[PDB]
Amino acid sequence: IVGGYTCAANSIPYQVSLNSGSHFCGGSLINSQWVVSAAHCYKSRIQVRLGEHNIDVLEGNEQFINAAKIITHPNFNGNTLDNDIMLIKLSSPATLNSRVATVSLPRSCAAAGTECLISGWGNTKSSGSSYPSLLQCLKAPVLSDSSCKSSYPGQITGNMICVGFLEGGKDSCQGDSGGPVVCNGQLQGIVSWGYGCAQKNKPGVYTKVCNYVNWIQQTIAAN
Amino acid sequence: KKVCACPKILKPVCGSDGRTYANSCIARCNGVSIKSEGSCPTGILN
Ligand SMILES: [Ca+2]
Repeated sequence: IVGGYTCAANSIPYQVSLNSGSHFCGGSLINSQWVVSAAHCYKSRIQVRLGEHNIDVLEGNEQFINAAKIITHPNFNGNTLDNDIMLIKLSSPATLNSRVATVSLPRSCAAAGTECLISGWGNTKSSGSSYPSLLQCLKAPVLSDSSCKSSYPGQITGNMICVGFLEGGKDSCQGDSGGPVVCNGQLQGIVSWGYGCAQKNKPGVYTKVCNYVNWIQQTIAAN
Repeated sequence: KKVCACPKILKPVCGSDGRTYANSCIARCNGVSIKSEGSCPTGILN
């Protein structure tokens, strides 16, 4: 997260870390045993870490649970990143308390201008590199469809929304993939891709969660 | 720079000379051939 601030301890209780040796993507806990992340974060073996704040130190609030089911959206296109969403069913339910909680799915899509909260343990620099121990947070508005499309001509699908600033400076970055974008207490986006990080006129592109509420629900009910 | 449209995943790769990239997409973006997967020591000087 470039241009963000260190989140307050357990201010983002639904944030999880996908680990396969080391942190590689983020995710969100939607219910005691299901995690939502980006389909491009797909790996055949995944360990989900919950209750994390500082990822380099065991603080005593952590829950490390292996993924049982790993389902990528049926229409995920690896080249265009369209339908970049994935569902993970934990092999055991997570224990909910103060540091571990669920995030709510959206009833409908967010309107442009809505302020959201993005978080992750990704790169905090747009030119160099620096990875934080502590979870980073960033407040950024959902951009209009026209602005998103003019920023990335011919690359924005109906399942993608731009969130961030056209002036650059603040944005999600490598290591934040699959993380949450929460607006009004609802998960509206999943960190997906972009032209570098925090570049002028190149806001981050995020998977539009509101288009997948029905799929998510059907999948959880059927598994 | 040589920045491109790439997914924001952190899956380091090693390249030429001794520089390691955030992920493969970033590597191919620059040009650097993926020598091996993972970061890399004396195959870069940071
Ligand atoms: Ca920790």
